[PDB]
Amino acid sequence: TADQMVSALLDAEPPILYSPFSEASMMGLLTNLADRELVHMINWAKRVPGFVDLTLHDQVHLLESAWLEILMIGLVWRSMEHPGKLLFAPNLLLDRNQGKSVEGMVEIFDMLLATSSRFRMMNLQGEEFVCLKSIILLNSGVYLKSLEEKDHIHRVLDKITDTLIHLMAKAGLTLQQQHQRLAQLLLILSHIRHMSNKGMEHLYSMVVPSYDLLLEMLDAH
Amino acid sequence: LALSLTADQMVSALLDAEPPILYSESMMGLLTNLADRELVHMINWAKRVPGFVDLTLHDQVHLLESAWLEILMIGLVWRSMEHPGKLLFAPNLLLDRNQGEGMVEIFDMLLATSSRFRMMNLQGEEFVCLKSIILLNSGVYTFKSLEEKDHIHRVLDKITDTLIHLMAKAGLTLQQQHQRLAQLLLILSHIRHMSNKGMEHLYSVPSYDLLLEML
Ligand SMILES: O=C(c1ccccc1)N1[C@H](c2ccc(OCCN3CCCCC3)cc2)c2ccc(O)cc2CC12CC2
Ligand SMILES: O=C(c1ccccc1)N1[C@H](c2ccc(OCCN3CCCCC3)cc2)c2ccc(O)cc2CC12CC2
Repeated sequence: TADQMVSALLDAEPPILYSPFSEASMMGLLTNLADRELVHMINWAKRVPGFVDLTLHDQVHLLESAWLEILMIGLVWRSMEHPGKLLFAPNLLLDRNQGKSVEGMVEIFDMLLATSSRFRMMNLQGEEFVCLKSIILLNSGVYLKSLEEKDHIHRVLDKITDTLIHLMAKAGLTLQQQHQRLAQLLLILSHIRHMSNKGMEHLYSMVVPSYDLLLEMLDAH
Repeated sequence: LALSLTADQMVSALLDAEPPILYSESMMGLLTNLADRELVHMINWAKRVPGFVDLTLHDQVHLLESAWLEILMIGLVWRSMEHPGKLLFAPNLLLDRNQGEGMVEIFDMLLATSSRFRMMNLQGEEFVCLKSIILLNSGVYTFKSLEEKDHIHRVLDKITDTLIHLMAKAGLTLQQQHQRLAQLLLILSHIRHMSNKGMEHLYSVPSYDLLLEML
């Protein structure tokens, strides 16, 4: 049910990781941190309900599409209550002037600040965050076995929608406010997809976990 | 002022605002020429979206800069819906996957979005609602300024109520309503992905002044 869905997602949540400050080592610090987050992200995805029911190959493809989005929404969430700053790590808090070093970095940095500000204006809750995060993992790459795979992903996404509505109903929101907030939340995902693509372009101008690399982390013994 | 229309009145204003289907006049000169001609009718459609002209001209242009490729794509996806395996760019330009460097990637994504619309039985009054959400939402995060974004979010909220009212009219349960709403808005995230990849593939853009003058 929605309550067991929330609890599983709240319990599957990964930990917050840590990184004279040097501007030149910034991209080094940020790369090392994201490489370590990827490991815990693999563990988190395996505990999202319905994810491991999928074949190993579609699990990789799903993670291949969403990994940057997921890193970004977690960054936006960690930065939600520090206006104007991104909290990459508790010991790595940056403002937009520190992003001016790399070319094309401050544009993505401003889009992440607008999203964190948008979460603030919405007063996003942690139970809603883990729901959106899980939706990113299942929806970003979903567009005979593949018919069965896709129908299962959409059934799980259906359960998460009902979970979102249930948290909104438990919060006392009206039925009209429930539809409106759900729409407001899922519309932010289009912008997160947008940032991930701009960030993907920015990473190639200097990088992506390979299929063979993601499969090793997913395929356990 | 425009936030006073009923859900039925909102549907009718969007249905009456739909642009015409244009015709094609080297396969890529025709796609560019087609897209340039569709852009003018898109501006006139955007002006008839309830609440759009209530924004300043500066913010109207910014919304159109962000959403124009998405709106052309969802319109193409809508036209190709009844044509499996092919995209209907124009009634005299019906292309297949084999007619498509970097083009078959985007072509496949459009074909998959069209097929997703088909098995969802996307309706016309639902489609016109999804197109107005793209126009208002695609640029609201990259902008008095706060009054404008409050207005955009108010109108976006009315379309949500409009979409839910259409699903309720059709006999869907409340649970089926939330699930269909979520399903449709999750496809917008993919259209945005195609527009991004399309923009990179085109780079491999209408100016502010041009959009302003067509307005
Ligand atoms: O610096 C930036 C940034 C911020 C603002 C504007 C432009 C860029 N980023 C950081 C990052 C760094 C490298 C990386 O790719 C590394 C290669 N690759 C090699 C092995 C496989 C996986 C990684 C991905 C993300 C990072 C770190 C932690 C975090 O929580 C989130 C992010 C987000 C982000 C994308 C926005
Ligand atoms: O060909 C393609 C295509 C299709 C499949 C795979 C790859 C590419 N496209 C066509 C197009 C062409 C040029 C253009 O940009 C032209 C510059 N021009 C643009 C504004 C003003 C000045 C610059 C935009 C869109 C087009 C036409 C009509 C339509 O309904 C939809 C589309 C869709 C689309 C993006 C997918």
